Amino acid sequence: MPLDSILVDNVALQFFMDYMQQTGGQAHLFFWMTVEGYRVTAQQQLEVLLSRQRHQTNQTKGLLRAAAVGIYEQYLSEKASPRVTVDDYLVAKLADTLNHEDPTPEIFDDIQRKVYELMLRDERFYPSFRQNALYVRMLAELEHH
Ligand SMILES: [Cl-]
Ligand SMILES: [Cl-]
Ligand SMILES: [Cl-]
Ligand SMILES: [Cl-]
Repeated sequence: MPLDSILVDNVALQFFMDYMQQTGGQAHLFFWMTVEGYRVTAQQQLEVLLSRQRHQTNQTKGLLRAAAVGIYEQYLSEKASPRVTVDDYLVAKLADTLNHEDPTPEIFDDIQRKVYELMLRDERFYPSFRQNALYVRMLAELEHH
């Protein structure tokens, strides 16, 4: 069962999360999931502010900014626990954008793609997860169909 599907099935995802915790990748996966949540929230909350011209937008904007900043500080920030590592200029670009511009849903998308790539084919994530007992156990929930 492939990573594309693992990440989006909450039964199967648990096994992968466990594996990542054990191998100390958990950070990447969390980052990814947070970004996935974040984007959708931004789209929901900012598409409301278009059809809300016919009124506390500030509340929304500040929340999204906070969320963005939180994501940065937890995961991409230099001074950060595990800290997902990717093309340093992408992170720097993101930081620049944050430091003088209202955030969009997509600010994270470039970094998120790289992180997904890492999770897919870095020998220490998915490819050795599929070589682990946890994978086998997960595929034990064919019994959940
Ligand atoms: Cl489990
Ligand atoms: Cl968390
Ligand atoms: Cl910042
Ligand atoms: Cl972008």
